[PDB]
Amino acid sequence: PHRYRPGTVALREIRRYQKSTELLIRKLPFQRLVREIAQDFKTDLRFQSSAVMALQEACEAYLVGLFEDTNLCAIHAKRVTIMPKDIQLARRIRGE
Amino acid sequence: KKPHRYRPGTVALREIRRYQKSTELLIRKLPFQRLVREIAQDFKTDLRFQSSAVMALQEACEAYLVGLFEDTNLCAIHAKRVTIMPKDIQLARRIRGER
Amino acid sequence: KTRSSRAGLQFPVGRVHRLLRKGNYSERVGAGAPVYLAAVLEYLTAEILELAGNAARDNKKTRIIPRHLQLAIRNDEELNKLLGRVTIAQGGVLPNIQAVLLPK
Amino acid sequence: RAKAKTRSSRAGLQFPVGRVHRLLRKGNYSERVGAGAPVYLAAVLEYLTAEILELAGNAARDNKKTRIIPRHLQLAIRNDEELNKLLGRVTIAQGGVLPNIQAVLLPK
Amino acid sequence: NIQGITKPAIRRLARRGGVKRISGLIYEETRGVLKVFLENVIRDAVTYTEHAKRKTVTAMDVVYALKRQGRTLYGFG
Amino acid sequence: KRHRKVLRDNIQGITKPAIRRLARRGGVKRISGLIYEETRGVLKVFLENVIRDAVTYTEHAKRKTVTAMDVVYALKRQGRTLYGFGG
Amino acid sequence: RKESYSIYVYKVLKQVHPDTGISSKAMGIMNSFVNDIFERIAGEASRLAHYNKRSTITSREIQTAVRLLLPGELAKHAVSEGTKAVTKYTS
Amino acid sequence: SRKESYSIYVYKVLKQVHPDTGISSKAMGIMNSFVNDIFERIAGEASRLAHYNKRSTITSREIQTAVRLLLPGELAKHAVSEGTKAVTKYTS
DNA sequence: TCAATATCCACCTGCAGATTCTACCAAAAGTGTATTTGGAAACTGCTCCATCAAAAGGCATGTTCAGCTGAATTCAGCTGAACATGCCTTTTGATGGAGCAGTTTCCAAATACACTTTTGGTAGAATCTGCAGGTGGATATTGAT
DNA sequence: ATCAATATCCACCTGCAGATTCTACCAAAAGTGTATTTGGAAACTGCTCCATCAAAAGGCATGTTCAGCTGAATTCAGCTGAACATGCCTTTTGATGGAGCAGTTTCCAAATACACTTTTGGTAGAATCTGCAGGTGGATATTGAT
Ligand SMILES: [Cl-]
Ligand SMILES: [Cl-]
Ligand SMILES: [Cl-]
Ligand SMILES: [Cl-]
Ligand SMILES: [Mn+2]
Ligand SMILES: [Mn+2]
Ligand SMILES: [Mn+2]
Ligand SMILES: [Mn+2]
Ligand SMILES: [Mn+2]
Ligand SMILES: [Mn+2]
Ligand SMILES: [Mn+2]
Ligand SMILES: [Mn+2]
Ligand SMILES: [Mn+2]
Ligand SMILES: [Mn+2]
Repeated sequence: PHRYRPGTVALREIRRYQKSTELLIRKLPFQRLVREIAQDFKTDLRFQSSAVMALQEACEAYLVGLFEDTNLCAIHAKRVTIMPKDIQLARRIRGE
Repeated sequence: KKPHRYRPGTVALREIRRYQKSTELLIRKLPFQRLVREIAQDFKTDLRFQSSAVMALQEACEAYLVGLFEDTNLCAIHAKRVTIMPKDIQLARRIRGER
Repeated sequence: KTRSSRAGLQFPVGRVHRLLRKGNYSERVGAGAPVYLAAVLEYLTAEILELAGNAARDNKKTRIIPRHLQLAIRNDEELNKLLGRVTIAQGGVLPNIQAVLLPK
Repeated sequence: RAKAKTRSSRAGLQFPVGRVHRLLRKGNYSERVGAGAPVYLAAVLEYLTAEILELAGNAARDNKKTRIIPRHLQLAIRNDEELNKLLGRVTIAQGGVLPNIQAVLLPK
Repeated sequence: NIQGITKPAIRRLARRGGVKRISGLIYEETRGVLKVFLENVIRDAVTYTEHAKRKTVTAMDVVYALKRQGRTLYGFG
Repeated sequence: KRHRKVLRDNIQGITKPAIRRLARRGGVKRISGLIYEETRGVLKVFLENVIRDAVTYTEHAKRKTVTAMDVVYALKRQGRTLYGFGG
Repeated sequence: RKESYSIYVYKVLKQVHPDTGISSKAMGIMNSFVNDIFERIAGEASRLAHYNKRSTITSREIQTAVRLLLPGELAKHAVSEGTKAVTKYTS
Repeated sequence: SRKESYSIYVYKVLKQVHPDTGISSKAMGIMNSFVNDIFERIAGEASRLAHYNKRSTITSREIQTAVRLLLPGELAKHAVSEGTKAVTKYTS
């Protein structure tokens, strides 16, 4: 039976998702998360649809960029695998 | 009685403690001033400078370089090195959004 | 006769002038300021639309979409610099894989 | 005419309400400015000044100095998480840095 | 609800970020990071909402929060 | 009408030991030989960018003297706010 | 009512690519763009006027603001267009 | 040649919090820079707030919201407490 | 354990820098009139929120193994430590005068205001572009030599 | 270091749903015709600071030597993370009400603007005042040794 070697399909996915623009997190759980977080700041809140979509576009753009920097940190350490310490270095240098 | 010698790194660490304890500018005043005037003159000729303007520029520059060296150091350590290298600087600046 | 027409512009000189007057920028606004500003905004719009139109045509699309704007902007060094801290919704990213990740 | 009372005294403040009001008027922030706005602003500026001076004074005494210098301001700000956050992109002239050596650099 | 941001979703985000290989510990880390981000933005957004004396967070509330955090977003004005 | 000796190659005034001292304050224990030149390039770029903006302000004000405030404004608009040089 | 730059963006688009259209989302991004650059330039011009104790924002402040905000060639071409437009307008 | 600054008010506050402590000229310059900086941030955010909401007036409400946007956590809470107290005392 | 060296820690005083004193006056405060605005009340649609339901496709799980990461190990050459030499920075002060500020005057350019003309926003109609799937060829990968 | 077999990618296709472009009505915004005011440029001029140089003392930069230790290179395997198959449940998609908010509009009481007049807190410069910088010297702590 056929099996691709470790890495081939990963690369295929990179090309695939860098080619496209669709949101990568599921709508409903993101919305649920947003409402949960919002509740600890202000009671009785409602949300415009486009407000939640705005938050998702912003969040996903942020995470993708962070993963770019994280990847650079992993490669810097002569690895190809990203690890929490890569994220933490990236966020420290960003001033986060 | 062979002369005294500190091992590589001991004096470096001592210097770190020394210069992190203090606040004096670490670049020589007059050469920095010449640098500022040369660069400014390549934008507009015959410019003059308030004294405090050059001093402001030096404070800004040294603060910038010190912070950059902090991030660079973190990049070196990340790569399991103790020696900072140009690629460390370049990574730090790439992640900062300077490059 | 409109001010935009006299200035050879498509962007609205009158509107830009009003937005300057009411934006709490200064107590007064010169007559040339909204003309200059409108001209600059129109220029930048034209540059971006030029490149984005190109990207749209490569994609054999007759309509410019956010993706084409992102491609146009990030592939242009100076536009990318100008919009360095800006997120284009539904823009995605530039195709880019670090060489070390590739086979061989 | 009634005896002069200043707005700072009326507000219980040390920072100048009148001056802050004038700066708001001439800074082109809005066409109109409420009576409470410069009072509120002056109070906030005064408070933040007080927090930084409190911590900086503390550092000065820890260093057995009676006079606050830029170093003390830097120590006060960087050793306080919220002030450090507020002034995250700010350079304190002649402030230096916090003593900090990465553990991996120390001898074994 | 943070666990609703699933592993394959985070993987897709990382792929778009150009990542080829991913440690198992990334996912939880990512979640923490995401939460912090969201919190900050939303905290500001709601502040705007409250100033306008509204009970509905608008797209503009979010846009202003993002802008003032140096993360300007185009497309939702 | 007695101008100074023309300024040249002054970036080299940012010496190796000076860069070492800056790195020490930054917590650096060991330094590759190639760092110093690298640092100079970085510093020059930074300086150029600040001074350019500063001079722009000076030129807008129709002055021939760069002021501390010109520099402060340049730095502020470059997201590197500097305290201590107002007034 | 609710203002945008949409019709002007479309006119420019028709100038540079006569047979090209634009999606709603893309137009929203263009509007965001124009408002953003407007704010940047107007704000810098405001500060320029304030620093120099002037109560009037003139084309000179706009031009200087453009020089401060725009990189290189974009700055030069923008300055050229603004100057040209003001010159055509004045007569 | 008359140049205004916040020096005397900073000094009065200093004497409030540390009665036997002084301050160097350089440090005072940093404090003046600080006050002007925060002034600009708060006033600017308030201006934006009033604009967003189609109000021509910056009131203590705009100041307060700006303070909440700009300041971290407890610092924000404490500042809001001081401003509110000051405005209510002023009103009386 | 020592010798060698650096850093720590009081103690000292004089003078450069900080604080206080003084008194004029710029700007804040009092007062009165003019002009703008905030909100309470009364509305109207229109987005959301709540709820229900089916079903699709995305995710969770378990298995197998390929290959990546980390540890261990080896070496040569670079960088840190130390030292002499002497340059050029630092410090303090002179000497001109370039160029900021400060004043005064007066138009070119801006605001103000009353009223008309033109334009841009909006929602539905009319066009016509993408996209949803499905094909076939291009391209790329895998395992075997 | 090529080959045969295989899987996925990528144009290209059509038909038609729906997203965009076109249209027309109409408040609102820009334009316009005049009148009137004013910000700031020009021309001065006084007088701070700024440019440049000078001397001298010694702090610091430079060049050298050389050996410790680091970075770089290499080896190897254990265990992690990728790929793939399977079947369950969460999300997606669609329908239906209706209650909650935005979003508007009207009108006075309340708030703010702004000019005039008057007063005092803030400033600049002078006079006092006084930390702490260096200079001294000894205790203590760390370092590297053969
Ligand atoms: Cl890790
Ligand atoms: Cl390197
Ligand atoms: Cl108020
Ligand atoms: Cl003008
Ligand atoms: Mn030159
Ligand atoms: Mn007077
Ligand atoms: Mn009139
Ligand atoms: Mn029309
Ligand atoms: Mn398809
Ligand atoms: Mn005048
Ligand atoms: Mn090593
Ligand atoms: Mn194995
Ligand atoms: Mn008095
Ligand atoms: Mn001392």
